[PDB]
Amino acid sequence: VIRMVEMQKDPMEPPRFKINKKIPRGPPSPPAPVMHSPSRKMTVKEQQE
Amino acid sequence: IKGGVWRNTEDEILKAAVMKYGKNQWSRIASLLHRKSAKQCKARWY
Amino acid sequence: TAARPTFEPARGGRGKGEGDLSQLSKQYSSRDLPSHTKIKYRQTTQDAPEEVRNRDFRRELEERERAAAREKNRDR
Amino acid sequence: TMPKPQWHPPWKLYRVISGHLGWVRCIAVEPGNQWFVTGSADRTIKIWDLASGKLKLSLTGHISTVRGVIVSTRSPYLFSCGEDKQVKCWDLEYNKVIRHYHGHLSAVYGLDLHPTIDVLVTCSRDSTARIWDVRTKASVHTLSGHTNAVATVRCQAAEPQIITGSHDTTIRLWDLVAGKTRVTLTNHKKSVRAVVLHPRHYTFASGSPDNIKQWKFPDGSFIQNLSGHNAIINTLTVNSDGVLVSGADNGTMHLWDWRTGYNFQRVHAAVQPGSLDSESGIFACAFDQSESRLLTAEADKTIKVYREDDTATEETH
Amino acid sequence: KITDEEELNDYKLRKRKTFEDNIRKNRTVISNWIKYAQWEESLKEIQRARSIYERALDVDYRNITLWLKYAEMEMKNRQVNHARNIWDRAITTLPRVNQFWYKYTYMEEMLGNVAGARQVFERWMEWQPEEQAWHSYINFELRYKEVDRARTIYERFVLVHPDVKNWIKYARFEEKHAYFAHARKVYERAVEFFGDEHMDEHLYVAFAKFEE
Amino acid sequence: AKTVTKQRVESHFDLELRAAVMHDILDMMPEGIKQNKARTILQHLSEAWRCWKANIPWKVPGLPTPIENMILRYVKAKADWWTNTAHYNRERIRRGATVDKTVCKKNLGRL
Amino acid sequence: EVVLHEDKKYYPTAEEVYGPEVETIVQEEDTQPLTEPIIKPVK
Amino acid sequence: DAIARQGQSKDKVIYSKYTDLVPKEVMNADDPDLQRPDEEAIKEITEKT
Amino acid sequence: KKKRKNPDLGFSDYAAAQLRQYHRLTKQIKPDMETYERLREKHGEEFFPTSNSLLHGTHVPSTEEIDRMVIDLEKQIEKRDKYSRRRPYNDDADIDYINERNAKFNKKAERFYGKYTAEIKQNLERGTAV
Amino acid sequence: LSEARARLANTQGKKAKRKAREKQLEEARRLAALQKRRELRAAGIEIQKKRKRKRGVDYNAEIPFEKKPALGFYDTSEENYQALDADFRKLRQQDLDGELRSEKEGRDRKKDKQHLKRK
Ligand SMILES: [Mg+2]
Repeated sequence: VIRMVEMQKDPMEPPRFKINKKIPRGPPSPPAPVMHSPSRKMTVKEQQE
Repeated sequence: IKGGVWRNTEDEILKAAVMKYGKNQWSRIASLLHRKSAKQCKARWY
Repeated sequence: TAARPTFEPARGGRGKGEGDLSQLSKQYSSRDLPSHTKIKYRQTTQDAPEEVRNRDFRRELEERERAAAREKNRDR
Repeated sequence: TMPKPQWHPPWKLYRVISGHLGWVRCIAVEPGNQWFVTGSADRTIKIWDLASGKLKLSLTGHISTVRGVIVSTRSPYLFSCGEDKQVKCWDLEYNKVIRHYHGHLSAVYGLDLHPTIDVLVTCSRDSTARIWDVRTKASVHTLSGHTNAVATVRCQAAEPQIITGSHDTTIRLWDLVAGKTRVTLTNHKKSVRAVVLHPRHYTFASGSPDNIKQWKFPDGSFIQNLSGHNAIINTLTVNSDGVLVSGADNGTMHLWDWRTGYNFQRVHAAVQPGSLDSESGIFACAFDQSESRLLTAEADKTIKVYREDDTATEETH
Repeated sequence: KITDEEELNDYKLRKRKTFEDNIRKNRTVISNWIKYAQWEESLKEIQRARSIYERALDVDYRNITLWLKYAEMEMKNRQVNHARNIWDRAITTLPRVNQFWYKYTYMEEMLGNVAGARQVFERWMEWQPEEQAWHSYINFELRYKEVDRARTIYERFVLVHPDVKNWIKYARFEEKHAYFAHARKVYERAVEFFGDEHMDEHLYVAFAKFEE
Repeated sequence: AKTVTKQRVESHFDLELRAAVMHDILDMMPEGIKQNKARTILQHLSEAWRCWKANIPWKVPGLPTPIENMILRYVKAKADWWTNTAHYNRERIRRGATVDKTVCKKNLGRL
Repeated sequence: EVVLHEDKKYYPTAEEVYGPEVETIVQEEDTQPLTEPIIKPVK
Repeated sequence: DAIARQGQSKDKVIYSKYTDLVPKEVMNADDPDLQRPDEEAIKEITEKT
Repeated sequence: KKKRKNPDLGFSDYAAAQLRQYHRLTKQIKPDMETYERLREKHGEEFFPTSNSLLHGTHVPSTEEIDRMVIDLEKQIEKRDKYSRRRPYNDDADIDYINERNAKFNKKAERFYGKYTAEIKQNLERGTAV
Repeated sequence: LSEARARLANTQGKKAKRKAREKQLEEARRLAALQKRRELRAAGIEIQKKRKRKRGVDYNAEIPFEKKPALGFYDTSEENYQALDADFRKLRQQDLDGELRSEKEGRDRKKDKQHLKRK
């Protein structure tokens, strides 16, 4: 059995550690499948227009 | 002390400078041709 | 080069309030002091949702439309 | 013919309101049908009289185009957002800005109020949606996970409480409490620029230039596919009688049956006299609280007002 | 001229710094990602390049040539089962990109795994792709053997793509493999199925040519 | 998240105009387009704005009419913003209100 | 029958482009100035 | 579906099948299937949130 | 004797060129009936699998199969690398570029605007007249 | 005419011209430090140098922002790849990079010109 007391914080105490440090944005969640329609067909003439 | 008669050399440099700088930068073209100002280069073009 | 467009914006989620309050900073603006700390609500005469619920809007709208058309007619 | 569609009477323009000096980009109706806001690219917000069509007030204060405007139903407030990056609360008791919501990294494209909690939600071009407390002007959550600009957002009281489409052709159904995506719907091929909520049937619609889709709410099931209005559509709005309005960037506007998915009217309105043929376009449309007027904010700096035709059936497919 | 591996690692430092800086600059269009992955695969350090393609798919997972380069790196460097996982994840996340299906049914056929290519084709006919996909699966069968299973594929294809040209092609198939009675059964099934008021000439033209 | 205060206003407007044009051309191209060619349409829009300011009649000989109509639309929008800003600053300079010196030179150049 | 530049009527009338049944409203400056408010306090 | 849910949980709902692409039927009328759940459940979720 | 003509039309799609390339590769391949009948007799009931039978995580290809795949894929990479053939560079034409990229941009200008700007070049070559 | 040709040739500004010269100077000081370090390793003197930077040494040491390839439905734990042959008696800085685009094209242009002028 353990008795836990929260440490008493000094009011006259500035911030302790540097926070401005920055690392690049991590990977996003696993890619969702697209569920698209079957690729409507493209013609040479409209591709040229 | 600018202007006078136009020679073929100045006119061909004027043609090539219009090919490079366009018809809306005449003080960049007239820096390439001494004794000719920007109004003179524009007038000679048109 | 130096002079260039954007073609993509800067994304949000990595500064001052975004995920861990930027790890709990002790820096705060003068625009972030307490101000207007009490939401005003609609009273019974204003347009409270108790009064808006039973109202037939089409009859009142048609009456106001008729009065506006009559005012525009009687003007000229 | 598997369904038989309900007959809806056709709509007709009866009032062209004019006076903005920029594209009218948003519109919203007051809870009591006394007036309605518009916001435009002339950096102002205009209170218009809904009966007489007369300009009731003009409110300056934005630095750029006004993109979304909404009137609160619980509180006497007027929330507005812009390309300014500024989100504002207008106290209508004083007609002055009392609170500004800071933190969007880029332009703010839309905003919506939660109907029961006093929580504002906003879309931005920085690929995020933000969740704001009205009283404390602070960011509760930052809904991130879209990869392009976020175009439209809505709110419920019931499940998934935040639905947003964006320019990455996806739609995320979220958790307001956790701040994380529940369903990513990728069925569209081009950018979703308008989502809309049905008042009764617990489904929603979503629009993109390929086609428009109807969807059940708990987990997003496919239900239907409303097609034929193939332009870049900007807004969708639902009538409780099951009338759906799709207005596009080319000025074309189609009127639709919600249930059967039938196109009963096509409306191609004409531009203002000084205006140009390439300038026909709809950015917003909204029904009034009587649901018998249709207010469209046009790209020819006009507000066009439509009402139903009182002549009987000349119609039915 | 480079000596022992100190100067080689210095050259690698300069090149990887240049590529990672270009990635930091743009973070968009994948030419930097692909060029850095090609440079890493050219030095047989392909785990670096696996990481590069996974990072680039974290950036843009809908870019199909990125999938193609990653899977062709893993096929090229004799890592069959990696590339097999890559194609499976590719056809899962992008089911409408027919490129992935054609290349993955081609890889399973070139590796001698017949039944694996059969299972990938059946997963592909679950999506009901297009005319050319069904014809490619028929050509896969007819390339091996199995006129009966290819006939079952034709039955599915005429049931899921009702079109007179497809019935004509299946009729021409049943002609060319000498099953004229089966072809006649297909004819008597087609002319009853199309009805009376819809038909264009070509069905009865080809059926008259057969009975000619 | 820096605020668009007074010296960022034109740069923010012309930052957002480009983005709106980018979203419109990503929605306007059909399904089988190579998804390149955005930078060229943006250059056509900048050149169309320069030709509006110079009062030069702007016509590209071969160009698709949706791109040409969209460029004309956004050039009319930037024309409206330019002209209304000029009217506002001219009324301010006339009444004697607090104006910058640079806005006096810019306003003379617009007028 | 000469038309001066001071008239030079382009852009035909709003009644001519929308018709008689559509009523056109041109609104410049507004009723009830910014001191006179929207939704009124309980006095 | 298991190759689609790499980093997701077991209760995450994602769509990866072709049966998710076909439209449902007309769902005729005021059906108790497509209903906003319950007004007391709405108040309960409102209070929780 | 056989004869088959297959020219190319315009580009129009990334999938049509894929389909053409697939038809080329899939007509070039030859199946081995010995290995086919061997694997058929070894596998039996499951040699005609459905979408969901069992064998997904079982096959281990021997060295000859992976060598054939690698050689075929190297040939395919070579055929892809021969896609854009360089047109021969003549220096007799009057050059109108000062850079290496300026030449290709002027070529693109002659591609697009070359049909419309056909009178002014005649005016230039006749002496800025007409 | 000389100023005309010299100004029709130019496209670069101040910063591009100072960066090109800075790149040449960086290449020169790199070859000089390379020669000094090669001599110190050839005779054999193990003087170590310093480094004062946060990032940058993370490139050769390990995989920078490593993502593991997603795994499923096929065992891929047994197979591995073979490292590159070193061959540090023929290998050059040009060899790892591959032939230059301007170099190859330049070469052909040469050949093309030759044939045309010879014919
Ligand atoms: Mg300079």
